[PDB]
Amino acid sequence: MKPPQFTWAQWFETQHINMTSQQCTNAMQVINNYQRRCKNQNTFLLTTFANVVNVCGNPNMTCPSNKTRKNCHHSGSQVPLIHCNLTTPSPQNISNCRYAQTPANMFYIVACDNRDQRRDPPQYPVVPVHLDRII
Ligand SMILES: Nc1ncnc2c1ncn2[C@@H]1O[C@H](COP(=O)(O)O)[C@@H](OP(=O)(O)O)[C@H]1O
Repeated sequence: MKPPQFTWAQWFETQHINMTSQQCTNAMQVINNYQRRCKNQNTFLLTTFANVVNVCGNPNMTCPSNKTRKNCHHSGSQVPLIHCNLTTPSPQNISNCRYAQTPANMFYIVACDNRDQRRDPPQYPVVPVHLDRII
């Protein structure tokens, strides 16, 4: 469930890397305005896109969320992150949704795949496409 204009990697960046505001309520409006619904929970990793791509270079492991998937990778190091949790839902007016922010330092497991041949930049052949877990 991502808008059509984004590749999975670009959506991953929009959802878990580019926190447009350190405040969850404002940061979430971007995600919410794009997916036409106020996401209940969402984690922003306080790290760089380049850092996550390199974690994609770590050993493949089974995805905690999906036992049938082997495209996940463990960060190896803990990173600061912000977890946004929906506090005030408005299915009729998304921009009105309010969130809480919960700071933490944890590991992350990301699923990575080959880039979108047509739309993802050639600079990164392998890109994160999903944030499986924060441990
Ligand atoms: N092992 C895996 N490899 C690639 N994509 C996966 C995956 N496990 C789950 N996904 C999906 O990739 C998308 C990434 O979003 P998130 O980072 O929010 O999970 C989600 O789908 P939808 O966005 O189609 O629901 C998610 O469910």
